[PDB]
Amino acid sequence: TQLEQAWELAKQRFAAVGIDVEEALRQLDRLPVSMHCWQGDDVSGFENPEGSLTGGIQATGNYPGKARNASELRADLEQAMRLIPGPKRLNLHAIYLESDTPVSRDQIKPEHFKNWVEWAKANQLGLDFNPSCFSHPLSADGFTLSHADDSIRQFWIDHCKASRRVSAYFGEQLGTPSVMNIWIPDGMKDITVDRLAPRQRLLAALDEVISEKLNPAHHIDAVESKLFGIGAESYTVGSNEFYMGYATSRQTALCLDAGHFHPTEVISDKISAAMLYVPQLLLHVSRPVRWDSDHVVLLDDETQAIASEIVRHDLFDRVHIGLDFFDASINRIAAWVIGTRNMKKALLRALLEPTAELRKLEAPGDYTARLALLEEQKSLPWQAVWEMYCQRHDTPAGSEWLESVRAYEKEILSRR
Amino acid sequence: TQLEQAWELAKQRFAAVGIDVEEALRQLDRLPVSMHCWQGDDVSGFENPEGSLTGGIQATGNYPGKARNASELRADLEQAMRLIPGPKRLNLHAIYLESDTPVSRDQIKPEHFKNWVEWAKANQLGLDFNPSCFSHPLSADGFTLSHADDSIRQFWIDHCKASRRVSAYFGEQLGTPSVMNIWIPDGMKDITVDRLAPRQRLLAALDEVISEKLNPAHHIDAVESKLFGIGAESYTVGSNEFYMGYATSRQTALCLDAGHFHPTEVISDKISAAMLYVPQLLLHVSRPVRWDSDHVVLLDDETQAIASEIVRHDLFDRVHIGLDFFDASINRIAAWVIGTRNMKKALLRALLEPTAELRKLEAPGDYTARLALLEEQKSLPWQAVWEMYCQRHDTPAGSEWLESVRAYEKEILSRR
Amino acid sequence: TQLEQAWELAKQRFAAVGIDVEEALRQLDRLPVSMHCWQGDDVSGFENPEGSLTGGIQATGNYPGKARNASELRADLEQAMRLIPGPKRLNLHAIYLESDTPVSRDQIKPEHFKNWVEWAKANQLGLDFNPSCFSHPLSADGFTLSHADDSIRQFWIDHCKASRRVSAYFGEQLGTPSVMNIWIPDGMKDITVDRLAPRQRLLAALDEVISEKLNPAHHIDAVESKLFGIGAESYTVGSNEFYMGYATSRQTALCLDAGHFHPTEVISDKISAAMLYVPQLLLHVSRPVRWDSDHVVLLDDETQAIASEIVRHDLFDRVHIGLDFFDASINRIAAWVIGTRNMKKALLRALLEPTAELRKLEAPGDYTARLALLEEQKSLPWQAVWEMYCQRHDTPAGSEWLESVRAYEKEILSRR
Amino acid sequence: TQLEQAWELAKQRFAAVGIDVEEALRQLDRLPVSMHCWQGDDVSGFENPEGSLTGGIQATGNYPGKARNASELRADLEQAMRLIPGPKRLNLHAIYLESDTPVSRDQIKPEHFKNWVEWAKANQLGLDFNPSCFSHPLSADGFTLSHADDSIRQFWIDHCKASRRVSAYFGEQLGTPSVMNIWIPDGMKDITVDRLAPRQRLLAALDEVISEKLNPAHHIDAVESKLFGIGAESYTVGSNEFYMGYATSRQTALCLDAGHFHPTEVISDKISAAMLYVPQLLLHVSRPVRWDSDHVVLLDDETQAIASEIVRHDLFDRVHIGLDFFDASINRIAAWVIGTRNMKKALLRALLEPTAELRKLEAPGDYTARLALLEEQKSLPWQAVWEMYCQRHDTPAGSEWLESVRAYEKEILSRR
Ligand SMILES: C[C@H](O)[C@H](O)[C@@H](O)[C@@H](O)C=O
Ligand SMILES: C[C@H](O)[C@H](O)[C@@H](O)[C@@H](O)C=O
Ligand SMILES: C[C@H](O)[C@H](O)[C@@H](O)[C@@H](O)C=O
Ligand SMILES: C[C@H](O)[C@H](O)[C@@H](O)[C@@H](O)C=O
Ligand SMILES: [Mn+2]
Ligand SMILES: [Mn+2]
Ligand SMILES: [Mn+2]
Ligand SMILES: [Mn+2]
Ligand SMILES: [Zn+2]
Ligand SMILES: [Zn+2]
Ligand SMILES: [Zn+2]
Ligand SMILES: [Zn+2]
Repeated sequence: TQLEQAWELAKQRFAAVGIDVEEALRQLDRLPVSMHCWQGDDVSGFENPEGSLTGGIQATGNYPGKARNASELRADLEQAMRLIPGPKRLNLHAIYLESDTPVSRDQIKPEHFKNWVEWAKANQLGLDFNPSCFSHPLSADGFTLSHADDSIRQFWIDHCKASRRVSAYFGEQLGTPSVMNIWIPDGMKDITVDRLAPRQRLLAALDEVISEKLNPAHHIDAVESKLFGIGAESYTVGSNEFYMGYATSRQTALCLDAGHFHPTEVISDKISAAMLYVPQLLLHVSRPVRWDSDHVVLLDDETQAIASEIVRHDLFDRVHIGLDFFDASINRIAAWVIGTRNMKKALLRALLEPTAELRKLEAPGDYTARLALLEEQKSLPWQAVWEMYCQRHDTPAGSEWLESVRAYEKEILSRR
Repeated sequence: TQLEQAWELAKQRFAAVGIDVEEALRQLDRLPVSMHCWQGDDVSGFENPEGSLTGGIQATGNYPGKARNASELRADLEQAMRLIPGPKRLNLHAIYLESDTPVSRDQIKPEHFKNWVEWAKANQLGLDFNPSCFSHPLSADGFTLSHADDSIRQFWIDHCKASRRVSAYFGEQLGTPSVMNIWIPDGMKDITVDRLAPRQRLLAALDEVISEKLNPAHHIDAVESKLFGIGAESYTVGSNEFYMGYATSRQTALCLDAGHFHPTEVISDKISAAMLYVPQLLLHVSRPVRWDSDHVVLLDDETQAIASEIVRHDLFDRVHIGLDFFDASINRIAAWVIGTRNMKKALLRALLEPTAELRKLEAPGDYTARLALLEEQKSLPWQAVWEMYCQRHDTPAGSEWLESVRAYEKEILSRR
Repeated sequence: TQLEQAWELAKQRFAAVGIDVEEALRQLDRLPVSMHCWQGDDVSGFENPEGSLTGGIQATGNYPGKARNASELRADLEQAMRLIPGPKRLNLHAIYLESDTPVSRDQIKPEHFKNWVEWAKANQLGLDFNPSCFSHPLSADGFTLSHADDSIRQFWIDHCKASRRVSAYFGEQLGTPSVMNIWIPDGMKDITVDRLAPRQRLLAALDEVISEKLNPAHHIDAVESKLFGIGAESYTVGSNEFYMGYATSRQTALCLDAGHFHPTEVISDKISAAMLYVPQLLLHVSRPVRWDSDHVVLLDDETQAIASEIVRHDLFDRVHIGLDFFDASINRIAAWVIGTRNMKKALLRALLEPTAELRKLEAPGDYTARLALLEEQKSLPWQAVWEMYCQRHDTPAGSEWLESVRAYEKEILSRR
Repeated sequence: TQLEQAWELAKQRFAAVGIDVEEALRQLDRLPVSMHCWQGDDVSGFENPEGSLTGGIQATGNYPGKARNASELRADLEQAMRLIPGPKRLNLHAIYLESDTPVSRDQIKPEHFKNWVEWAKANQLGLDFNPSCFSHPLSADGFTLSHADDSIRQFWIDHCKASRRVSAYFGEQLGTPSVMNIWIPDGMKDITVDRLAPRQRLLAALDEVISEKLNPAHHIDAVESKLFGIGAESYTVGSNEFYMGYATSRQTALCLDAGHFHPTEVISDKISAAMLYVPQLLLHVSRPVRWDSDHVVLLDDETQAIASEIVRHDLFDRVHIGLDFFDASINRIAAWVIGTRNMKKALLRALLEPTAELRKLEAPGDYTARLALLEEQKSLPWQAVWEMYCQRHDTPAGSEWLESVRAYEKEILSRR
C-alpha cells in the first residue's frame, strides 16, 4: 500500500520527464547478474577446501558459517537468491566440481558438474565457468599458463581446454551460453628482467587453449587482465594491454574487473572503447579498497558508472554482468545479497535515466543542462521503483531481508 | 500535493527507523553553506578583472555571461540564492573590494567592503573572507608569504594583516564571525633543492600575520594546505603536514580542501583526526577531476562521506562548510546552484541516518548489519524530505530551477 | 686523460662481469632519439605563432628567448644538437610548415616542408611528423577527428591524410621512414552521457585517414592515447584501450607516452605486452608531475625502466624513441639537452646490463641474486663509459655544456 | 689498486666541484642505519614464533633458512653486518624478548633483553625498540590502544609503558638513546560509522602511555602513522593527521614510513615540513609496491630524495634512520644487505652533492642551471667513493658479497 502509493507518485514523476517506470522494470528483467560461487566458501572449492587460498588473492575476515560442500553452498546460494530480485546466474570455478574421487585438473569433465547443472535447471539459472589456475602445487611458482616448464605449462593448457568443454556442456544443457573466463595469477613479486618471454608463452598457450572450436551458442571464451596481486606486485604477465591485444586479435570476449586497475582507473570508461573491438565483454564488478581487496559492491559512483554505460549503450547482448568479490569478514549470504542488489539498483537507475534527452543536450553543447539534469536525476524517486521491482519478485524491498539472513544464520550457519 | 503525499510516506518510513524528518529539516537549517564568490566572474575580481588568473589555479570553459562588477555579481548571487534552500553565506576574496580608485593590497580597509556588508545584511547572509595572494605582480615569482625578498614578503604580510581587519569588521557587523582563510600559491614547478627555507619563512610570516589579537566572536583564522598547482607541481611550501603543524601549534582553524590532496586521498577521513587538535575546521568541498580541477560538487561518494562526518560528530559549531570550485564551461549560476544544493542534499542525508543505531552495531562488531544498513539507507525516500525542505524555503524542489536560470540568462546574461 | 683513465678502469670493470663497453658504445649509436621541435617555440608553430596553445596541453614558465621562426628554431636546434652525443631525429608538427602564404591544414604539401627536409639532409637527421589537430578554430569545440559535424570532421580527416603524404615525402627523401603520430585532444571536461559515438566516429575517421597505402619504407602511422587533459578531465575519446584495439586491429604503430597514463602507471611495463600485437612502437618519454605536465626527462627510475625494456628486448628496429615534453620555465635549449642526454644515459646503462646473466638467474628462480645484481649494477662505473661516448662524439662530457648554452643565450637569445 | 686509482680520479673530479670525498666519507660514518630485526625470522618473534603474522602486515615468499631463535637471529644479523659498511643499529620488537618462561606483554622488563644489550655492546651497536601490538589474542579484534574495552585497552597501554622502560634501559646501557616507536594496526576493513571515538581513545591512551618521564638522553618516543593495511583497508585510527597533530602537540618524535602513504605520496617532502614542529624524526625507509608491500629498499628516486633531504638539512641529530620492510621471498640476509647498503649509498650521494652552490642557484632563480646540475650530478663518479667506503670498512665493494651470503646459506641456512 505505502509502496503502492509511493509507486504511483513515482510513476507519475518519471512519466513527467519521459520516463516509463514499467518499461524500466521490464528491461531490468533482461539484465541478469552472475553471482560468483566462491564468495560462499572462501574460494575453498571442493577439491581440497582447507588448503590455503593462493594466487595473490586473499580472504580477510574469518567470519563463521562458510559453506563446506556443494550442498551447503547450494543452500546458501538459494537463500541469497530469495532475497535478490530478478534474474541471476551462477558463476562457477572448476574447483567446485563434485566427484567422489579426486580429479586431476587437467582431466575434469562435464560429468563432474552435473549436479550444478541439474540444480541450475531447477532454479532457472544460467551458468558461467572458470578454469582454476591457482591454489595448486603446480601453480606454486607463481606461473601457470606462462610457466617456462613445458610440462607445467601443458597441464594448465589442458585444464583450460577441459574447462571449455564443461562450459560448452553448460550452455548445451541450459540453453544459454556459459561465459568461461580465463584468469591466471602469473607474475613476479619483484623487479623483473624478462617481462617478454612469459608473455610470449602465455600468448601461445592461450591460442592453444582456444584452438578447439565450440558452439558460440553454448560457449564464450573471456580473458581477464590484472594489475598486480599480493606476492606478485611488480609484474603481471596478463596485463591490460596484453589482453586487450589478445581479445582484439583472437576475438574472444574481454573481461574487465573493476578492482584490477590503477589508482583512479575505471572500467566504466573502458566499456565503450573496448566494445569497438571485441565481440563481448564480461564485466566483474568488485570494490577495491586501496588494493584488489575484493570488497562488496556498493551502490556507489563507479558501480553506477558502470551500469550507465551498459545501459546507455544498449549492451544487453554483448555484456555479461558478474560479481567478483569475496569478503569473509561478514555474513557471506549478506555479502552476496548486498552486492547483487546493489548492482541491480545501479542498473535500474541507469534504466531510469532520460538518456536520449541527455544525449541530445550533450550533442548541442548544453553542458549546463546536462550536468544539471544528470544531478537532478539523483533526487528523483527511483527507490519507489526499485521497491516495486522487489515486491513484484517477492523480495524484501528493504532492510527486512536482513532478518531472513539473521534467521538462517541462527538456524543453520550457527551449526557449521 | 504529490510532494505532500510523498512527504507523508517518507515521514512514516523514516519514523519507522527512528528518524524524525521534521527534526532533520530543522537541523539542516543549522548548516549554512558559504558560497564562494569567485565562481561568478572567474576569479577575476574587481581590482583588475581582465588580467590573467594565476597561482596554479585555472578557469576552463569560456562560457558567456560572467559578472563584470559587484553589481552583476550580487545580482547573479541573488538569482542563485533564490534557487538554493536554507542558510548560506558569502565567501569573499580581497580582490572583490569596491573602491573608486585603486588600492594597494597591503592597504585595504573595511570601508572597501561596505557594500558587500550592507548587502549581506539585507540578505541575511554571513560573510567570510580571504586575502588574495595571487594574480599579482608581487606573486609572479611564485612566492608571496614565503618570498625570500623581505620586502615582497612584507607586502604579503601586510595584505594578510589588513585582511584580518576586514574580516573582523564583517564579524562585527554581521554578528557572525568571519572565517578568514589563508591560501598562497607558493611552491616550485620542478626539482627543488631547498624545501626548508621557504617553509621557515612561511611559518614566521604566519605568526606575524596573526599576531594582532582580534575578537574570536568576529573573526577566525584558517590555513589551507595544497598538494600542487599547475606550474608549481613539484613542491608546495604550505603543504598538508606544514599547516597541520601550524594549526595545531598556533591554534588556528585548519582548512581542508577536497581537491588539494593525493590521488584517492579524502578529507572526509581527516575531519575526526584534525578536530582532536585544532579548534576549528574550514571545509572546502570541491571535485578534483585528475588534478585540482575545481569542478562542481556532485552528490557523490566523497561529498556524502564529508557530510556524514560533520553530522555524525555533531560538528555544527566547529565546522565551517564552504565551496571551492570554479567551472567556467557552463552557466555560472547553475554551477553554484548545483553544487550548493548537492552539499545540502548530502548533509540532509546525513541528518537522516540512524547513526546511534549504526554506531551501536559497529561497536558490537555487527559489521554485517552495519554494512547492510548503511547500504539500505540509500534506498530510503530521502528525496521526499529534501523536496519538502525546498518547498518550505520556497525553492523549486526539482529540475524546474533550470528554467529560471535559463530565463535569467536570456534576459540578462545574454546582454553581457 | 682523466676521462681516458677512468674509461680504462671502467673498461676493465665491466669486462670482468662480461660487459663490453666498446660494444655498448656501438650499440648506443644505433638508437636515435627523435627530438620534438615544439620545445623551441612553445608549440607556437609558424601558422599563427602567438595564438593560444590549446588542446588541454599547456605551456608554463614564460622564460625568455623562444624561437620565433624556422630560422631561429633551426639555430636553436643546432646548438642543442652540438651538445647531445650520437644519433638524433627531428620530430615535426604540421604547424611548423614554411610557406609565404597561409595554407589550410587540410591542404598542406610536401613542399611546405622542403627546407626542413634540406636541413635534415644537411644535418644527417631523420625526420618524424605529426598532424596538428589543435590550436585552431575547428578544434575549438574540443573535437576534431571525432567531431560530430561532418564537415569539421572531414577537415581533420583531410589534414591527416595530407600529413601522411608529407611524412612519406620525408621518408623518401631522407631514406629513413618518418613515423607519423596521431594525437587529438578530443574529449570532455565533465560528466559525459555518450562516450561511445565519438569513439565510433574516431574509429571510422582513422580508417579513412589511413586508407591510402604508402610505402612502409618511408612512412609509418602511429596512434597515441591519453588519459586526460586540462579542460577535458573527464573523458578522452582516444583512450588507451581505444588505440590499443585500433593499433592492434589495423596494424598501425602504437605510441606510448610516459606522461599519459594514471598515477603510478608506467609504459615501461606496456612495451613487452604491446609488441606482441602491434608491429611498431613509438615511445614518447616525458615526465608527468601530478598531471601530464610535460616536464623534462630525468635520469630516473621510469626513464631507465623504459630504456631497459627496449634494450632487453632488442627492439632496435620496432621502437622509435622520442621526446614529448615542454618546459617553458627554463632555457629551452637546455631543456632539450638535459632530456636528450638523459634518455641516452638511460640507454647506455641498459646497454651495460649483463642481461643474459640476469635473465639466466631469473629463469632459475634466483631472485636473491637477481635483485642483488640489478642493484649492484648501479654502482658500476657507467659514468665513465658515458663520458667517453660524449668525447667520441665531440660533446661535453659534463656540466660544461651549460656554458655553451649560457653563451648562446647571451649572444642570441638575449636579443629575441 | 684499480679502486685506489678510481678513487683518486673521483677525488679530483669531486674536488673540482668543491666536494671533498674524504670529508664525505667521514660524514657518512655519522649516519647509522637501524636494521630491523624482524626481517630475519619473518616477524615471528620469540614469544610464539610460529603463530600467524597479524596487523594488516604480511610476509610473502616462504624462502627457507629463516632464523628460529635469538641465537640464529644474531648470527644472521652478524653475517649481514659484515657485509654492510659503517655504522648500524638494531631495531627491536618487544616479541624478540628472551625469557625461559612466558611473559605477559604487559609485564616485560629490561631484564628480558639483557642478551640483546650485551650483544649490542659487543658489536658496537645502538638499539631501538618497539612495543608489539599485533599478532596477539588481545589484538584480534583489530584494536589495541584504541580498543573500546577498557581492560584490553589497559593491557596495551601497560605494554607500551613497560616497553618505554626497556627502551630507556637500552639508552642507559648503550650510551645512545633508543628510539621507541609506536605503531598499532587499529583500523577497519570496511565502511565505518565512527572514526572519532577510537581516535579519542587513542589520544588518551598515548598520553597515558607517555606520562612517565624518562631521560631523553636514553629514550625517545616516536608515533607512526599508516594509511591502510590488509583487512583494515578503510580506516586507520592512527592516521597521518592524527600523529602529526599528536607529535606536534605532545612533542614526541614523528615516524614517517615511506610505504605508509597514498599513491605518489612521498615522505621526502614531509621531512622539512615536520621538522618545523616536532622535535625529532624517525624515518622508515621501505618500498611499497602497489600497497604497503614492504619490499627491500632500492637505490631509487625516493630513497635518494629522502637521503638528500636529511643531508641538505643537516639533520644528523634530529633524524633517526631505519629500515621498515620484510621480504621473505629471498635470502633474508641479502634482503638486509641490499636495503642497508642502498640506504647508505643514497646518503653518500647526498653527501657528495654541491648543495650550497645548488642552493645558491635556486635562490637566484637559475632553474636552468639547477636542473642541469642536479642531473649532471648523476654522472659524477660517486661509485668510486662508495667503493672506497666499503673497502675502508672491510666490506666488499661489489657483488662479491653475494658469495658470502651464498656460502653462509650452504653451511648454515641449509640446515634450518
Ligand atoms: C577467484 C577469482 O577468479 C579471481 O579474483 C580473479 O577473477 C581475479 O579477479 C583475481 O584477482
Ligand atoms: C581561489 C581559491 O582561494 C583557490 O582555489 C584556493 O582556495 C585553492 O584551492 C587554490 O588552488
Ligand atoms: C603537442 C604534442 O603533440 C602533444 O603533447 C601530444 O603529442 C600529447 O602528448 C598531448 O599532450
Ligand atoms: C612490524 C612493523 O613494526 C610494521 O611494519 C610497522 O612499523 C608499520 O610499518 C606497519 O606496516
Ligand atoms: Mn579481484
Ligand atoms: Mn582548489
Ligand atoms: Mn603529454
Ligand atoms: Mn610497511
Ligand atoms: Zn575478476
Ligand atoms: Zn580551497
Ligand atoms: Zn606524446
Ligand atoms: Zn614503519
